[PDB]
Amino acid sequence: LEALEAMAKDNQPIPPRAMILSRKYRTLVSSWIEPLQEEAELGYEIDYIARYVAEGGLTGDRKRWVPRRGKTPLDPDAEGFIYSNPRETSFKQRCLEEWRLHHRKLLKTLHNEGPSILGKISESDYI
Amino acid sequence: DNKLESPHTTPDAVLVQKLMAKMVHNGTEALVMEASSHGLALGRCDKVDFDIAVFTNLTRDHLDFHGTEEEYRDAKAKLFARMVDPARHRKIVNIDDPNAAFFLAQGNPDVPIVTFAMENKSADVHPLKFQLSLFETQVLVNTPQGILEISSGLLGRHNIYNILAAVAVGIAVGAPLEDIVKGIEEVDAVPGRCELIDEEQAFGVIVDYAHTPDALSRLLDYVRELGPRRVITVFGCAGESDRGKRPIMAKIATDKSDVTILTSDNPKTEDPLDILDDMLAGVGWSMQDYLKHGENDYYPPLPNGHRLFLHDIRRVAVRCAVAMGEEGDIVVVAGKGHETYQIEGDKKEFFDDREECREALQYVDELHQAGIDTSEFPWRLPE
Repeated sequence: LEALEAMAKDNQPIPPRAMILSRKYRTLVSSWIEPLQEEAELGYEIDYIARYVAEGGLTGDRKRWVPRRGKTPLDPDAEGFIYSNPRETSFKQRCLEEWRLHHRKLLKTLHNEGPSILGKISESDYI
Repeated sequence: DNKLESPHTTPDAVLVQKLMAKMVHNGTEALVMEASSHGLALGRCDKVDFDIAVFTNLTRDHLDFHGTEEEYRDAKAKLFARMVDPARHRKIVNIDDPNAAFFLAQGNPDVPIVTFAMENKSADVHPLKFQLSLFETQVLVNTPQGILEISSGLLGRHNIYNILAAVAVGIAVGAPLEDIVKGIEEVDAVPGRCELIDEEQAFGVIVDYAHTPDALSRLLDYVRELGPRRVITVFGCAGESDRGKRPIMAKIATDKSDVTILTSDNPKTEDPLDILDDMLAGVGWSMQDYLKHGENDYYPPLPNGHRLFLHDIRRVAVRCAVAMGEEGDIVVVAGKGHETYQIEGDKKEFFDDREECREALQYVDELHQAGIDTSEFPWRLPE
């Protein structure tokens, strides 16, 4: 959010690298949601033939999601990254991870450097 | 009886006339030149005096080539009117088709006209029987001009319509219905097009010729109307062909079939597993998803409840589809019909025929005796 609101202040348009997944719902507003790699219900059935005609087909070449043997980045979003794209995690997983890491460092601090505290009910408080 | 090899669907008119003259000189009593709508519009059968010019099914033919609807029907009507005799030309055609009536309206009115429609009361033809089956579908035709007995057709309505159209030509020569016994036997011989099931006691096998989307859809509908329990189909797309044809074909196949197998019918220098991915994209799946599911033993089905399989090689997949079938269920092979050529890359192999299906139906007994499970694509191999 900070990185986004810092763009229009400097008058910088979004680069054309708004890569969409094979499931045509992937954007900067889709990954952080709870359902991952799942199409969203849009009422009418998915027009697979219309999507095929719009994305490509019938002319030129189409991005065929077929595995190969060469060590080439298959997903189009891993073009710039050296090794691969980072692990896909929603916002809930990252929030619970940062919460548990905060509590873990809190307990690590209280273990060694936290034997004494202002409360004098330690016999029933520490346990 | 013999047929010479010709590359095109309709050979040269002069060569056809020369062959007909050579046959009529010695070895043949009659030289009938029969051509399709495209052959008639090109000028193959047009440059020949036709004694009987009837249409089996009149519809929009060669609309993209001729550039106008009813062009082939008009050309056939003009060719019939060029050489026409009184009470000698037959106009037997389905009354439901308006192009048939439009073609019958043109030409000499003294020619005999008749209709082969079953639902129409003016045609006086009707099945009046319930004996439809994958092996033989006999009907008791009750018409004043048509014969009593009908031919056993593999299809429900298409073969019945063909038999009804041929009954008129058979009765025109001889009023007695006993002469049509040979024609009914030849129609039940299960020809290359819309072939019936094998005579051996096994699962039904129907070899059809379906490449265009509309023909594939109508054949699938006729099979669904005929198929008692399951509709098992296996087909593929040709390389460097209409790219938009693959997804609509896959959709029309998966919409009404419980289990379908997708293969490479004609690679022809096109990379495999590429057009297969194009067909898989029709149901929204990608080859990567099916491959990563194949590492497991689940293979989730389609959202509508149907199932979809695929394999690269054609022989093993066709043998599996012939083996993965129920008793009352019939297996349909709409990839190729009378064709006997498989062009895998630069070279072509003639390994597509019904003898392979017969061998598979014969060896499925030994497969079941060995204990192999052919219910789904992941065969459960003992140990």
